[PDB]
Amino acid sequence: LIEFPYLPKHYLVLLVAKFLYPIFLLDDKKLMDEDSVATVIEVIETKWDDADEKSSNLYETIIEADKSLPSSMATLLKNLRKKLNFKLCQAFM
Amino acid sequence: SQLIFNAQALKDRYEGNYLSEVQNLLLGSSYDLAEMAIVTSLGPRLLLSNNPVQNNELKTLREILNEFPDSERDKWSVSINVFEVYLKLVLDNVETQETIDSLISGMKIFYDQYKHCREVAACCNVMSQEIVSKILEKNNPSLPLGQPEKAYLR
Amino acid sequence: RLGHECLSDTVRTNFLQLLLQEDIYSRDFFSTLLRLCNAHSDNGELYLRTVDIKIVDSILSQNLRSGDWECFKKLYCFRMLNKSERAAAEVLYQYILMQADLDVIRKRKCYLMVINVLSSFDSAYDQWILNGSKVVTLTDLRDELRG
Amino acid sequence: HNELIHDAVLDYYGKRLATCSSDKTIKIFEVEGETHKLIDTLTGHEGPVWRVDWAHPKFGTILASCSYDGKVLIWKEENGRWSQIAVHAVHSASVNSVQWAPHEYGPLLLVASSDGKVSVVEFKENGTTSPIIIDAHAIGVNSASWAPATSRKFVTGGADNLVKIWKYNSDAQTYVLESTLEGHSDWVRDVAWSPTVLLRSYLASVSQDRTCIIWTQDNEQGPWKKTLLKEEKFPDVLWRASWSLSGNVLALSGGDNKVTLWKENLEGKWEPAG
Repeated sequence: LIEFPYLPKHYLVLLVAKFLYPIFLLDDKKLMDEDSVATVIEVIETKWDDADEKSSNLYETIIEADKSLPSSMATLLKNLRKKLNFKLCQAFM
Repeated sequence: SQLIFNAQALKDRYEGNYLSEVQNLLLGSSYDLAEMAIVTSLGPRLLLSNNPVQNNELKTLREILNEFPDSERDKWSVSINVFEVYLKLVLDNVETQETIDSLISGMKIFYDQYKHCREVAACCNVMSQEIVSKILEKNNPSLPLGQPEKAYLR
Repeated sequence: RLGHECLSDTVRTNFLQLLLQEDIYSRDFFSTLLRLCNAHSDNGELYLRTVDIKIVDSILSQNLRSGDWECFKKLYCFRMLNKSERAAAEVLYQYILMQADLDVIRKRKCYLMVINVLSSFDSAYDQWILNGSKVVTLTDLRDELRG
Repeated sequence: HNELIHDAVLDYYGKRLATCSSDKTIKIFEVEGETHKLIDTLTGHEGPVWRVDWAHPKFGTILASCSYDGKVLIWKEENGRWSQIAVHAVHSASVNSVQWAPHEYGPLLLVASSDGKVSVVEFKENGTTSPIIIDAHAIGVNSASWAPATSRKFVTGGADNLVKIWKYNSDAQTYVLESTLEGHSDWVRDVAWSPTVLLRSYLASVSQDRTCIIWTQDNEQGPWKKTLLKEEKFPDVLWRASWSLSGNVLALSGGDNKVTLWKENLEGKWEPAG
């Protein structure tokens, strides 16, 4: 509802880090979300196309107070590949 | 005549068709020290045409190694037959505990050899993967983690 | 899963194509069909942890081409024809594109997650040698992001 | 940009050319004649670009690229695409020279910078840049050409105005100060050692004083001898100097576009020639 210039969208990279590694995506296998496996595959489109989203004033010493996988467990959004591959299971096409 | 042929394979060398004329340093056959230089072409692309005629042809290519004159303290074939004992465990199934081969040893020498280029170090990790059930992997398979496969032992 | 001398009660091993002719109309097995240990992989069919190799890369492939039904035998897996180390992670993604046409989902799903294997080494050496990198030979299939 | 071009130097084959400018890039324009062909525009820099040099070929063709920001980017084609395989950024100030060692010597790029420094880039066993820091001129080292065989040798051009000859020894591990020259009175632009195919090297040590002082070694064991290209201050200020691979012919372009084919004749006169 907010697909304008208006509100910038570079906050959505601190916010969703330990959103998407916990159980709100998926972190098991075979979880489905209501109208929201097909609107979160188009913002992790961005984050593998060229480059992860910007913030690094507060995400390059706050990912290590979050305990997210990219800077902490060495492995990047190749563990959010794992957490889309485990709903090529039978919960997203 | 031969001198102009030893400047052809320095001239027509470019970085697109590096392998075309580093092959005509190998098969050039008046050269020496092309024996680990072929390894900086065919390491970044161990892609070939992958049949037992290209592999038996690649046997004929590591016999060019011994055709070269033998230098003081340089020239060896006891760690370059690594990539030729590779072409003997890829037409054969048999789990090797080194009853057969100098080739898991040969990879480990090839992680103290790799010189020029760290994709000459990572091909050593790729030829690890092409030989599974025929090795038990006392080397490593090949940020990109999601699926290295940690189960191959029996 | 057929042992090491228990492959003589299925000495017809191209019978395991034919089991699976009428077996799958249904998703009830595919979970165990990834390279993962005994946990996730013992609920349904065999484990790709310790198992013989014909069972894998001959038996499951000869069935895989055949249209016998699941859409998840046209799609899902990415470690189903891993029994070979990081291998058909790259090239079962394009196994999709060999059966089916290159179109939208099947396009940019499979190019975005394979380009951060195949240029996260990032200078285009060949990783899994039979197709190699995504920028020696599928740089065409990285302008098919758009479209 | 391509209109306040500051370098365009070829490889030893003469088939590859790399032109830089105030473009903040290296637009690769290889020689197909007076037509050239783009292969990639290399962006990595911030600010004006001064010198590039391809490698002498026995260790690839490998394009260094020195620039305002502090940075020398080692570019190399690896499987028909480019990749900056190392970064050599040990400087803060304007980096002003990059010149590979000739393939009569081994892998030894020569980086020079007006921060005070010469840097003899040692290619390690993955192509991993590691310099030994040396100083020639303590105002800044504005240039650095190599001395091939007409052990290892080079020359650097002063912002102290001196043109110091640097000669390698292996019982002290660094470039011993061989000699020190000076007929200069404003800063050195370019120090160009001649690649003569015989015992002889002249050095058109190009200066901002509106003068170029050709030091001459008639044979290498003859000393450095002060002569001038002409014996007056030039109207304008003098740019890039080269010497041929066979003939030892000077070539420089002036500010007013002084075409220079003035080679030293019998009589000792820098004499107009073809």
